Amino acid sequence: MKALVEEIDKKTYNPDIYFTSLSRPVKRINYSLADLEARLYT
Amino acid sequence: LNAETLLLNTRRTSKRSSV
Amino acid sequence: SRAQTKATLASGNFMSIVNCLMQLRKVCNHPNLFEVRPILTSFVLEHCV
Amino acid sequence: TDYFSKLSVRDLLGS
Amino acid sequence: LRDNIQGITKPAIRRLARRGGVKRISGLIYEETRGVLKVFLENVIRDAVTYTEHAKRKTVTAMDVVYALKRQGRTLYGFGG
Amino acid sequence: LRDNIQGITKPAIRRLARRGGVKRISGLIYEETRGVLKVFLENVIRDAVTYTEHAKRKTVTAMDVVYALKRQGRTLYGFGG
Amino acid sequence: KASQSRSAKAGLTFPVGRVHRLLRRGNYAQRIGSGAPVYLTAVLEYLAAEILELAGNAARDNKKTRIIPRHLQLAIRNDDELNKLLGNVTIAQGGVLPNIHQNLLPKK
Amino acid sequence: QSRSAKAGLTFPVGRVHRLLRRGNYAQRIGSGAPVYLTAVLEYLAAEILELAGNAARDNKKTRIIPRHLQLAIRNDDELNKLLGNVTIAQGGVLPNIHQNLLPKKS
Amino acid sequence: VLTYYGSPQQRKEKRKGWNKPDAFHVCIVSYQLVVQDQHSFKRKRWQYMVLDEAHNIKNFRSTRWQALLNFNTQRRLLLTGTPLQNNLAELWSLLYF
Amino acid sequence: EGEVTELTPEDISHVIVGLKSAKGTKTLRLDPTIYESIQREKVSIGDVIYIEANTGAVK
Amino acid sequence: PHRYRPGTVALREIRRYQKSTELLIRKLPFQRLVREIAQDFKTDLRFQSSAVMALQEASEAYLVGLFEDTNLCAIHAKRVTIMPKDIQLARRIRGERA
Amino acid sequence: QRLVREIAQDFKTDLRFQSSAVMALQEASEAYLVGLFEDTNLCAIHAKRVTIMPKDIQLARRIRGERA
Amino acid sequence: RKETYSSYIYKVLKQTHPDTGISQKSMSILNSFVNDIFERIATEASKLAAYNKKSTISAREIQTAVRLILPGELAKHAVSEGTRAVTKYSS
Amino acid sequence: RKETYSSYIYKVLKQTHPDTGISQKSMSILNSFVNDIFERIATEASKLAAYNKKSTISAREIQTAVRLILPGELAKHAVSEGTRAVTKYSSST
Repeated sequence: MKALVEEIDKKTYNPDIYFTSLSRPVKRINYSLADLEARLYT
Repeated sequence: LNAETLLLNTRRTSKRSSV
Repeated sequence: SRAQTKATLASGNFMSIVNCLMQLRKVCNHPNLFEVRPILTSFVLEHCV
Repeated sequence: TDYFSKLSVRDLLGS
Repeated sequence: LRDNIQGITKPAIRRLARRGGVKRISGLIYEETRGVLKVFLENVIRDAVTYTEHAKRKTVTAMDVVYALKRQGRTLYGFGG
Repeated sequence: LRDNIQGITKPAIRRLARRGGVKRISGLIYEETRGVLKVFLENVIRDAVTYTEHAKRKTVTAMDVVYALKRQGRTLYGFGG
Repeated sequence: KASQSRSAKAGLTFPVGRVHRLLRRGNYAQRIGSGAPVYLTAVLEYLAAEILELAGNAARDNKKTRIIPRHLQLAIRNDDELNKLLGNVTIAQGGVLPNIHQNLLPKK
Repeated sequence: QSRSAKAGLTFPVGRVHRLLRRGNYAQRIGSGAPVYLTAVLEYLAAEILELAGNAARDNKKTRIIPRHLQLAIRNDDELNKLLGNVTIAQGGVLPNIHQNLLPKKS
Repeated sequence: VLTYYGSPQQRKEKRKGWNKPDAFHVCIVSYQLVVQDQHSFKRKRWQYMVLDEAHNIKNFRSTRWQALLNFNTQRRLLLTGTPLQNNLAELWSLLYF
Repeated sequence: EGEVTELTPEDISHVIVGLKSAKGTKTLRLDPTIYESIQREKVSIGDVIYIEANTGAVK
Repeated sequence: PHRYRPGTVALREIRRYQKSTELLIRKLPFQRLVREIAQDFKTDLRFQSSAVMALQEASEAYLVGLFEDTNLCAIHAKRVTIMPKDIQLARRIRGERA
Repeated sequence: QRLVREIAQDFKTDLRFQSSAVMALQEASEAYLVGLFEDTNLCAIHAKRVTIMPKDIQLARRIRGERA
Repeated sequence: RKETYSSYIYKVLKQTHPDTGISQKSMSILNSFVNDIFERIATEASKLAAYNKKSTISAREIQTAVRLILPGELAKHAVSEGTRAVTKYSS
Repeated sequence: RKETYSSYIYKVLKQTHPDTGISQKSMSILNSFVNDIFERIATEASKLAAYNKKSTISAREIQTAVRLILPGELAKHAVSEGTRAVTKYSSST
């Protein structure tokens, strides 16, 4: 049901941040020289 | 042996300036 | 009782029997060596009905 | 030294 | 299995740096050095393991390590190959 | 042909460094850059010319340059390889 | 009479027969397994298709129909595994990916 | 008579030819290639060994050990340039201390 | 009597002066340090040598048995309680020593 | 089961307690009920404590 | 009691360890490490002592080379103690990190 | 082209070049120089200076190993 | 006569993106890249066989080589494609 | 059965320096560098032959491979000695 005892790491733990995460499948990357130029400018 | 034997001609010398 | 112990005895590997004897002696000398007396506590049900 | 080894495995165990 | 990478003792790293002639070492270097070392080993051992698989033998050999190093562009003398 | 080491000019070094994103430059950089370029060119040219002379040849072809660079480990694509 | 190329039998566009002949002429071994040239053709086709796809994506994002070396440099440098693969390779007139160190900017 | 003797080479020119033929480096090998390669290898060995021996004698030792061999190779800039990517087991490192690290004021 | 024991720095401090004639009359040392420090003891000449608790010697296959056998000595004495308890093989080993 | 080395409250708020054992050390986050148990057990820093996770009992 | 100043023993040991040739990383811990790594790559791969010794030699060479490069780098920043930034900078400039 | 002609003429008499060879030499030179410059930039950054100085290039070379 | 992969590169490109064109410079870059990577794989195979003292370069040798040269994910995709080609050949 | 260059290495060393010895570690290192340089030269010659479309490696192939691999001064003396050896062998006919 509910865990009365939890183990924590003082480096990773804080109440501020809770986080959890897991034809070739890969994330797309944008070759937009205009958008990159904007990024570096801003 | 000795330095003189090292200097003796009875050996294959090399001629490079560094050696 | 443990069948694997019996099998070990049957093996006749002198080392294995020596180890078994060592375990027996440990058990006789003080049970904490072989298995700490488990601290008994109530069974916990996952969720009430 | 044999003495202890002359007690065979079943001779140590007994019946 | 447990944690061997930490097992490489701090004195080991310290003496290695000592050979490098460095006067003083910041404490953080130890973790970074361990990371670098582990990465390197991972690559080399990967190559050695695939070489052993190619040989079909179950035992890795010094020849496999020599070929793995050579592929990385590092040449080792004295162990043959 | 004389003084062509100067022929590179400062502004060319400036533009090339600009490609490198350097925001601030020093006057001394130009001479050092010229020296580095000189030794690089000398090595590449010697390799290319020896590649040429093998073939009972007189004209250094782009093949000689590209394979000389390959022997220096610098790999270049797009010139008929 | 009629025949079908070994490439079509494998299902590859690259000339597997030409690969086989080039291997044989390269004298890399006294004996060449018939599976080697097909396997080479397959891997080569995969790599070619991948690089071409990346270049085409770069072209579309640039909004230019003709791949020029700029696009190839963009594709090769972007894909980090290819970038590490080809780190010693320079592409003619490829240029470089824009990159500015944060501390060089006045702010933002 | 051995081909090595006819050439006057210490290394086994015949074995070199055997290796080059078997080594599938090329379809054919001109008889001048093995003799040239053999002479080159012999020469290089001569210099490296001379340097190693000189280093050993420097130590006042007489058996070349990887320490002495490493010293020899690194002492020569061009041999270093050839072996710049070669690691010698038990080679050690050259004595290198930066002048800024020396104790006391200048 | 010199009691040769301790950590290596004090151990070598205790070594200091051992080569001088009549620096000491007898040295007593433990088998662990004999297997540790064999070079020091082997270099010196030890006249009459005694081994206590010779039953520890019993295995001729042990490295310490070999080391002890190599040690140059003018006379040897082996002391142990009741070795006869042991298998003949060990008795032969001791006699060979 | 541990000897206690730190006692910090997450502010009835969760408590943060450090524990060591012969093989090593660990820091734990315990529910407010366990915090009440520890407070009512007169645990000090440097005390040795036994926590059964199933029942949430502190001895 | 007499006591050397900070860095006197530094240089002393610098000299000492530069002179010596003996392998510096403890054999058994290294063997355990490599065995673990191999087990991660593939289970039940046997390693004879020669292989682990060779790999340990190679590792030492790579590490010492990195340390040399970082030592040269650090003093350029006018400092005498190396810091992680020196490690990452040297590795990146080597073209190992990128 | 003047520089490469001069260096080759010093190295060997009566050479000729392909135009494409000279163009490839220019391309390779520019690539190497941009790489060197970016390395120098990172070195100067590490020094905590924006003005690149010869020592920064020298350091880049050494870490690269062209003069180690 | 001279033969190059250029035509096959053009074919595969058209398969990938019908509406996209390609420059001669990019065509030559791709031809040089495929030639180079073929050479690299062939050398790796030769070296491996030499160590193993096997006279025949089989698909298996090339496969292991491909794992050596390519990054792990790219190597996996390459081996998968090669095995699929082998299966189709088996038909 | 196997073969090694250790014997010849010992011979040449003695001819340079009769009084100096070699341990197996150094001997194996020497064997290894000789092997590495031999492989390097042979692969360079194979490349240069294939590049000029020649099927037969030759004194020219090895000459030019040595030109490429060896540092210029070391190359010059290596080629000089190799030429001397080749010409004396040919004159032996």
